[PDB]
Amino acid sequence: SSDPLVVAASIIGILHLILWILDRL
Repeated sequence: SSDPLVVAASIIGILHLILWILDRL
C-alpha cells in the first residue's frame, strides 16, 4: 500500500547511503 511502499523505499535509500559511507571510510 501507499504507506508501506514509501517506508520500504526509505529503508532501501538509508541502507545504500550507509554502504557508500563505509566504502569511503
